[PDB]
Order: sequence, then C-alpha cells, then structure tokens
Amino acid sequence: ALEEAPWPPPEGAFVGFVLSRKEPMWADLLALAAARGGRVHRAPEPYKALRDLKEARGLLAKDLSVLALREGLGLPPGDDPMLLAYLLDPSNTTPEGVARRYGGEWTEEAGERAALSERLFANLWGRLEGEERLLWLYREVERPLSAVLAHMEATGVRLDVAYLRALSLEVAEEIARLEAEVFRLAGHPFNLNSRDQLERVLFDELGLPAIGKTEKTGKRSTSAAVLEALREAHPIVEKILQYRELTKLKSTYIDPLPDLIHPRTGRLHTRFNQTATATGRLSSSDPNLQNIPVRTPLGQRIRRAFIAEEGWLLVALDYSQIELRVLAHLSGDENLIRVFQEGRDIHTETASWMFGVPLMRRAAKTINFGVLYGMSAHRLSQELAIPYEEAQAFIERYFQSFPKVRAWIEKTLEEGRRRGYVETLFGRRRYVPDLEARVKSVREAAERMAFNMPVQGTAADLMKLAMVKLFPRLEEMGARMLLQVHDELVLEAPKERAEAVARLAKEVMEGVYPLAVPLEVEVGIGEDWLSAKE
DNA sequence: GACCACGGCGCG
DNA sequence: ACGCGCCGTGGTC
Ligand SMILES: Nc1nc2c(ncn2[C@H]2CC[C@@H](COP(=O)(O)OP(=O)(O)OP(=O)(O)O)O2)c(=O)[nH]1
Repeated sequence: ALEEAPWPPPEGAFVGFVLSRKEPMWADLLALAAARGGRVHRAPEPYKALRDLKEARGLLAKDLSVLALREGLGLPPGDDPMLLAYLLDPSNTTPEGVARRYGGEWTEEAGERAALSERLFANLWGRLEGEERLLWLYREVERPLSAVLAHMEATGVRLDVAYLRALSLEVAEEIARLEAEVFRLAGHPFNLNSRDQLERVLFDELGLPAIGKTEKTGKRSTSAAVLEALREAHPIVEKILQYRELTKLKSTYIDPLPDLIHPRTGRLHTRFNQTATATGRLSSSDPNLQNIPVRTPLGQRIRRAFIAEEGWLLVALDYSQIELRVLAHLSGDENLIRVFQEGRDIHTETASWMFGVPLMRRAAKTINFGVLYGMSAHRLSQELAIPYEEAQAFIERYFQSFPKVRAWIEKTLEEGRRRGYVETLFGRRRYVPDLEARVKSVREAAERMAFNMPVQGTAADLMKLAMVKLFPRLEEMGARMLLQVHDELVLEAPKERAEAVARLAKEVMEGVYPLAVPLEVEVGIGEDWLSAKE
C-alpha cells in the first residue's frame, strides 16, 4: 500500500479491479491494480495490463478470471480472502461485510481494493491457522473449485432461441384465454398479477374461505397451497393456478432467457457464487440456471431449449438420494445403511407401513424428503392429502424404524448449543446461535436450520470435491463442464467421446469419497437437457 | 432510473 | 408449526 509504484507488479501480488457491473461476462474492466511488498501498482490501461498477471489472487478472484477467459487469456484464480472468510463463518458472503469485519473498507478504487486484498488476506489467513480441517477445505476444494467454476461461467450453455421465441407466442395466447375466463367468473377485469387485487376478489367478492395469512403483513394468502385446498370450492381457482404456472414460467424463463445470449460466445452464461449460501452449497445468478423448470409439462418444454453444441452431446449426471445417504453415514443407522448396502430402494423399503416390497409408497418418498427439513404433521398431511393424525402416526413409525437418526439429530443439536455451531462431515461449520432462544418458534426454527446444515452441507462438499477431481479429467478428453445443480452435473462432450465421458464422470462421482454407504449416480446422454435425462 | 419489501414460486 | 434467486406488485427516492 501507500507507495505508488509503476506497473507491472512483482509476481504474486494481490489484484484489485473495478467492473462496470457485477457480471464478469458482461462487465467492462474499468480499473486494474496490484499490491505487494507494501506497494500499489495501478495499470495505465486495464485490459492491456491483464496480460501481465500470471494468476488472479484477491477479493473476487474468480470473477476477474472469468473476464480474463472471456478475452482469450488463460488467467487462473488463486487465493481469495472471501473464500477464507466464508470458511470461518458462512455468513461472510460480501466484501462489504468481510472488509469491515477484518480490518478494511470495500471501495470503488482498484488500488485500495488491491491493498484491502493484501491486508485482508494476511489477517484472515492467520485466523485459519490451527484450523486443519478448514485449511484442508480451502486448499483441496474451495481454492481449486474457484478455477473450475471460472471455466464453467466462461463456457456458458447453448440455448435454442428461436424455439423459445415461438414458445412465447403460444403461451401468450393460452395466458390470454385463462385471463378472459377468470375475468368472466370474477364478473370484471382486474390485475390478475396483483395478489392484493386477487385477494379482494377471491375472499370478499366471493364466498371463498381465507385459509391462511401472509407472514409479514398478515394479508389473506393466495399462495398455491391455499388455492389447492380451494380447487373444488370454485372453478375460478383452478384457472388461477393454471394462470400462475404459465405467467411464472413465461416472465421468469421463456422471455428473459433469449435476451441473455452473449454476442461473442452465442451462449448463455450464469454466475456460480461461491460465498453465497449458509450451508456450503453453490448458488447461481444472472441468470439463475439452478432453477430451470422441469416438474411440469410446460417446464419440460422450456428445458428442451438447453441443447448441446452441434457435433456435441449433453451428459447429465445425478446423485441419487445423496442427502439421505449422507444421513445414513452421519447418523450410523444400521437399518438405513443396510438399505443402501443392499442397493434396495429406500422409498419402497422404508415403505414399511406394513411390508413391501409396495402399495402406499411415495408417501415415504415425501417423508424421506421431509425428515431432512424437520417438517411436522401439518406440512405432511397437507402435501400427502390425508388426516392430520393419519400423518403424525406416520412420522413416528419412521423414528422407530430408524432410531439412530433421532439420536444424531439430538446429538448435533446438543453439540450446536455447546460450541455455538454445527459442521459437515468435512468440518465446514455454520454458526447458529438461536439454538438457545427463549421463544420456542424461534428456537425450533434455529434447530431445523441447525441439523439440516450438516446434511445439506456435506452433500455440497461431496459434489464440490467431485467437480474439482472431475474437471482435469474432462479437459484431457476435450470435454467441458457446463452446469451444476446441487446434486447433479451437466457436461458437454464430443459425440465420439460422449459415452466415454459419461462412464468416467459417473465413476469419478460415485467414488469421490467412500462412505458407510455407496454413492449412486444416474447418467444420461442427449441433444438437450431434458432428453439427457431418463 | 434505482433500490425496497413482500408474496409467491422455480429448483435441489 | 431446509437452502437459494427472480418475478411483478406496490412503494419510495
Ligand atoms: N432436496 C429436494 N429435492 C427435491 C424435492 N422435491 C423434488 N426434488 C427433486 C430432487 C431429486 C428428485 C427426486 O429424486 P428421488 O430421490 O425421489 O429419486 P427418483 O429417481 O425420483 O425416485 P422415484 O422416481 O422413485 O421418486 O426430485 C425437495 O423437496 N427437496
């Protein structure tokens, strides 16, 4: 810092850069700087100076690296103080917060940013000393991962624009039809997009019972859950739910996506955020490609839009019940571990209401998804369509079949209260203080956040590690990693190597880290994201 | 134009 | 009575 010294910087310096916007793929490089040995180096011309650097180290290294790859420059990201802070406390998600917290100030000048990166790393890195397990995550997962992610953000994914443009016109017509029908029943036109106007119409201008109310402002809710219960109580309801689906997918996916194709690449680029979640998961944004619809017919039509480059094929890899398996391993429950040991499908195997294996099943498929979150009979009976206590009775059979689960939940909650945090299999930790709150609702909310983190975070660790190990193997085969959706990966491979890439990636993922239970991966190849599954 | 809270909903 | 990001609305600055 302080002493201004001419560019270029000495090797191994901390970089501070300024972008016109957050998205590195769309951002103009306004300023570039570096700091080292107590010196500040401000580049005369940012874009040119980019060539000098050998690797990116400093706050938000990956982003600068992404922009570098955009310009043909092979500039890999390295140390990033944000990554260290994220490992100390996953609540450290922003440079504004991190700086303020560890001896600095997040500015709009590259030099002060570069200097902030230098001292911020010194301090933070010191706080990580002794934390063997965290250091291991930083070196063996986080740091290397930042590079893999940088290459995914720069590669982007191919989108069938004309297809979506056409789908938009068809959906527009169907929306108009539902709009006219709803207005007819309402006896008058209003903003069907306005849940406020909808509330008045539904519960006041109609004999419709208000089931629940909104959290913050306490209005009569018009959530899908509420409307579901009223689907028979009125024709207009079903038409409103259908209107909801269409408008949701049209305004969020169908319309905005085509307009996001990058001019240089001709592909769709998302940002994979590394210090965003409280559990250790990745997040996707601008645009979010981890929530592309798939569960409904209309959603699946949208998913077909994501296609492979010509001469290429999409390879889709999904872990199967990875969080359940993580639980089986974390808890040590034999009667569960031995369900994945025998390769026996849990949902039907845990369909032990009587004996499989084989009738009421899928009621367990929702119990298994449900135990991870700590859902009670209410969310259960409602989503399963059964009496309130024809749901409670269920949940208790579960803890009797799998006692070691309850024991683990109990275990970690106790651990959490004591030291103030919980952790994953690899020692990634999340601080959750409200475990000692005197208000039950608040405390029981903290508890759910608390015992879910180790499970969801461990699965995140496994996927991350699997990506770090899988990446180099893909480069050697001229294949590329496109997207990650928490428990699934999407690769793009040349048709010829497609099947080879598929088999390899599968094994890299199944053996990423052996547990007291085998990890199972489903693999699919196709010209589009949808067909690449099944 | 920007950013906001909110209700709502897409995905794992 | 889990984890995210984005939409339109309604609203402010
Ligand atoms: N984490 C999470 N994932 C969900 C939820 N609802 C749906 N999904 C996604 C995750 C994977 C997929 C369900 O995968 P399963 O583990 O049921 O495996 P499957 O192939 O669907 O088996 P089956 O067809 O027998 O249900 O749907 C949810 O509430 N939480």
